[PDB]
Amino acid sequence: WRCAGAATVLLVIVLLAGSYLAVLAERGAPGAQLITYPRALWWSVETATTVGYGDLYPVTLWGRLVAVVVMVAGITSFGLVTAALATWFVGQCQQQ
Amino acid sequence: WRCAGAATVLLVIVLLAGSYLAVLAERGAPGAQLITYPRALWWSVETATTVGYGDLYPVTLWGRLVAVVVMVAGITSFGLVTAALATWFVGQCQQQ
Amino acid sequence: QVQLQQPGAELVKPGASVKLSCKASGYTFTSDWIHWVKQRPGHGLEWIGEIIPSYGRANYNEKIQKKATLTADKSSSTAFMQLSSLTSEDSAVYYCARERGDGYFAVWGAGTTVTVSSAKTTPPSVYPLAPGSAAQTNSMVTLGCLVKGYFPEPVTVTWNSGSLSSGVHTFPAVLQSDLYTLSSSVTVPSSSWPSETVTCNVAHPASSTKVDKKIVPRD
Amino acid sequence: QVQLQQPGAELVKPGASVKLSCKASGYTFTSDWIHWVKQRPGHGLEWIGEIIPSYGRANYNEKIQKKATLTADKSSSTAFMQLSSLTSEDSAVYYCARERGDGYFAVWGAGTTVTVSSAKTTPPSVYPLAPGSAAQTNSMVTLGCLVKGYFPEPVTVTWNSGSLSSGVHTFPAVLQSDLYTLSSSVTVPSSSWPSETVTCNVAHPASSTKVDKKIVPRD
Amino acid sequence: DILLTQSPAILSVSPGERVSFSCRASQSIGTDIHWYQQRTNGSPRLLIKYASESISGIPSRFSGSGSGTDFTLSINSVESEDIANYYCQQSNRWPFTFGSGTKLEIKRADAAPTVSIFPPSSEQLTSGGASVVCFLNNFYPKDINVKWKIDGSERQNGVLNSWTDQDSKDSTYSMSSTLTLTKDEYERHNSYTCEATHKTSTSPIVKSFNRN
Amino acid sequence: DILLTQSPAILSVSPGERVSFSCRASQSIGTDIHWYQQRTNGSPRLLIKYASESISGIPSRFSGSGSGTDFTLSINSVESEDIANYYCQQSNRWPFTFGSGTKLEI
Ligand SMILES: [K+]
Repeated sequence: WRCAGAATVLLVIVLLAGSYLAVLAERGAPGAQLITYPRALWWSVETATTVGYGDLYPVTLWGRLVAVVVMVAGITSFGLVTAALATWFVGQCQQQ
Repeated sequence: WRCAGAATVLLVIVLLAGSYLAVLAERGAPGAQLITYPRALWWSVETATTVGYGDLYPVTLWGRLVAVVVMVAGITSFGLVTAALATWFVGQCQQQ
Repeated sequence: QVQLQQPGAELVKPGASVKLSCKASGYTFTSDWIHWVKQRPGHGLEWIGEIIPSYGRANYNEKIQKKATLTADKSSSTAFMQLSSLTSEDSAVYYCARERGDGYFAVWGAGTTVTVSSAKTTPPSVYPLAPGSAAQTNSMVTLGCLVKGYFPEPVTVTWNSGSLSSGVHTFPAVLQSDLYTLSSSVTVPSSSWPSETVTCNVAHPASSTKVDKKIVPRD
Repeated sequence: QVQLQQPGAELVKPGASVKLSCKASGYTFTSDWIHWVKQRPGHGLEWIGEIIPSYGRANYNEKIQKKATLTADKSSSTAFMQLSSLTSEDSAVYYCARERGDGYFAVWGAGTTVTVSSAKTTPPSVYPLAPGSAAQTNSMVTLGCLVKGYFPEPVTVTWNSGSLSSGVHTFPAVLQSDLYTLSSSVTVPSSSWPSETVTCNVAHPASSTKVDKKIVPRD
Repeated sequence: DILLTQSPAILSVSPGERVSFSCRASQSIGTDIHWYQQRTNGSPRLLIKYASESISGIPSRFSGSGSGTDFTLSINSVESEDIANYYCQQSNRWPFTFGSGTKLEIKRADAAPTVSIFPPSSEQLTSGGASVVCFLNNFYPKDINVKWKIDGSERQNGVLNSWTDQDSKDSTYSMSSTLTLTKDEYERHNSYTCEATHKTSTSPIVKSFNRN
Repeated sequence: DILLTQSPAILSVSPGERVSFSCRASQSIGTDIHWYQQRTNGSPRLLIKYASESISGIPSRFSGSGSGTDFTLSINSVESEDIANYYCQQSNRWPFTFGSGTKLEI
C-alpha cells in the first residue's frame, strides 16, 4: 500500500513531464497535432496504458524519443499500479 | 541487473533487424509507407511496446511475418525490461 | 491593468533592424507561450512565431520569409522580436499575444505600429477648430481639432483625457508629402460649451510627444 | 571526388540490349539503396527502379514498361541496369542516385545519354572560328569553334581545360542527316588574345575521342 | 498548413436579426477553432474558444458552432458595437493559422449628415498655413459627395477627403473635407462654402462663413 | 501511386524578389517531400530534404515549407544561377514519384 502510492506519484510525474516535453518537441513541425498540453496529457495516458486509440501521436525525432521515455517509464509504473490493485482485489476474495 | 542489461541488448537487436527487414519487405508494394529505416525503427518500437498509435504498419506477407518476429521477440524482451525496472522500483520502496 | 505592454510605434529606414518589446504582467506560468501576429494595413492577422520564455525555444512561420528572431528574458518578463533587414513590405502592426499552452490567444497586446521609410520623425501640429462667429447654435455643437504634418503613424486623440468618449470621431489620416494629416471631431451639448472646458489630447509615440489644446471660441 | 561514375553515352540499335554501369566510391553502408532515374529529352525525371546491393533485392516501376534488370556487385561497388529490347521511346539520360535508406537522393551520378538508333558512331569534326581580317576589335573579342557531323549525342566542349568558364556559350546541337552540329563561343578580352593561348577541348564519349584545337588568328 | 477560408468577406445585416459567419478549414480539425474580434484601431479580442465555449465578459449574443471543416460564429440580434472584423484561428495542427476575416456591416435607417464648417485657426494662420475643415458626421448610407465653393465658384484643388469606417455606436458614417490653401490665397477671398450632397434630401446642406 | 502535380510549369520572376514553387500531392504524405535542382545539361542537385530541412552547401535563399498535400519551395531574392528546373519527389509511399517540374525564368 505504501509502495503502490509511490508508483502512482512516479506515474503522474512521467505524464506531466511527458506531456510538457511532447508539446515542446512537436511545436515547430508542420502538421503536428501534439501541440497543446491538455491533449498531450491525454496522449501520455494513451502511451502509458497502450490503449491504442490512434488519434494523437508524435511525428518528430525528440517527440518520439520523449515517447520512448514515456513508454519505458509509463508502462512500468502503470504495470505496478495494475498489479498492486490486482493483489488488493485478490485479498478481498479470501476475505469474501 | 546483469540479466536485465542482456534483455535490453536483445531488444535493440530485434528493433534494428525488424526495422531493416520491414523496409526490405515493404519496398515494392504500391502504397507501402514502411519504406524508410528511420521510421521503420519507430514502427518496431510501436510493435514491441504495443502502444497502438496506428500510423505505420506493414501491408505485405513477409512484412507481416517480420512483424510477427518483432511481436514475439519484442513483447517478450520488452516485458523483461519492464519487469526488471519494476522490481528495481520495488526495492526502492522497502529502502524508503 | 494592461497585461501585455507594447511601445507605440517604431520608425526604421529600409534595410535597418529593430527590436520590438512585449512587457508582461500578472499571472505567469511555465506553460505560457508568447506569440507574435503581424497585421499589415488593410490585411488580416498573420502568425509570425511563438516562444516559450520558461525554456527559451522559439518557432517561426516557415511559409513566409523568416525575418524575425524571438528571444525572452525571464527576469523582466519581457519577450523580444528582432525584425532585421526591413523593407516596405514590413510596415505593419505587430501584436504580441499570450497563450496558456491550450491553443488560443486569451490576452493580447496593443500592437506596435512599425513603419519602414527613409523619412524623418515629425511631431504633429495641433490646431483648434472653433465654430465661426456667424455659426448657428442648436442643442448640440460640433467642435474639432486639426492634427497636421506628422510622421510616422499613429496618433492617439482623446478629448478631456477620455471623459468625452461619446460623439467623437477621429478620421483616418491622409498622407501628403511624407506627412500625415487627420482631424478629430467632438459634439457636446451647446449648453455645456463654452461653460464647460473641452480639450483634445493628441499623442505621438514616434516622437514621444503628447500635446493638449483647449477649444476656446473665437474672440 | 566523383561519388557516382557513369559512362558518357551508349549507342544501341532498335531492338538490342545494353548494360549501364554506375561505379560508386566513398562511404558505403548496408542501408544504401541504388536508384535509377530516366529523363527523356525535354521531359521530367522518371523513377525506374531501386536496388540494395548489400542484399541483392531490386524493385521496379510497375506503372511503366518493365524493360530494365537491376543487378549489383558488392566487390567492385558498381550497380548495373540491363536495358533490353530498346526502341525510339527509350532514348533518354539515365541517372543513378544513392539513397541512404532515408528517402532522398543525396548524391547523383552524371547521367548516361543512351540513344537508340540504327545510325553509326561518327566522331566529331572540330574547326576553329577565328575573326576575319577586317573584323574590328573592342575591349572583348568573341572566339568560337564548330563541332560538325557527329553521332550520337553528346559532346563536352571546354576552353583551356576548364580555366575559361566565364563568357562561354555552347549552343544545342541541330540534327542534320543523322549527324549533329553545334558551336561553342568564347569571349576573352582582346588584350589577352592572341597574346595568351586559347584552345577548345571537345570530347565524344560515344567514339571515345577527345580533340583539342587552338584558335590562331588568320594569316 | 491548415487553410481557414472565411466566406463571405463582408456581411450586410439588418439590426435585430440573426447572423452567421462561416469559416471553412482545409481539412478536418475537430473543434479546435477560435473566434476573435477586432474593431477599428483596436486589438483582436477573443470571442469564442474551442468552437462553442464562450469567454467571460463576451456577450452571449455571440454563439459558436461547427466541427470538422465547417464552423459558424452567430450573433443573435446584432447591434452597433458588433461592427468589427472577425477572424477564426485553428490550433489543431502546427502552425496556427488564421482566416481571411469578415467585416460586419449593419443596414440601419437613413440619416442626414450634421455639417459643421471651421475656418482656419489663429494658431495656424500665424504660421503660413490655412486649412478650412468641414465635418460631415453621422449619416447613412456612406454614399455622399461634398463640394467646396469660394466666392460662389467651385473649388477642387486642395480638397482632401477622409471617410471613417462604419461607426460602432450608431452604425453611421462620417466624412471630413479639408481644403488647404495659403495665407495669401485664403486672405484674397471672402465666402467659403462646403455643400453636402446626400440622398436624404434633393437640396444639399450648405454651411458657409465669411472671412471678412 | 502519389501524383505530385507541380503548378505552374514556368515561373517568370523579377530579380531580387521572393518566388514560390508549388507542388501538390494526390493525397496527404506528411512532410516526406524533397526538392531537387537541375540546370542545363546537368544532374539533379538536392536542395531541400523533408519539406523544410536544408542541405549543406545549398544557399539559404532556398527555403521549403508545406505539409500534407501542398508544399512550397521559396527562393528569397532570386539570382542568375537559380535559373534551372526544379522537381519535387515524395518518399511517403512506395513507389517514389517525382513532379512535372517547374522552370525558373528571370
Ligand atoms: K491503434
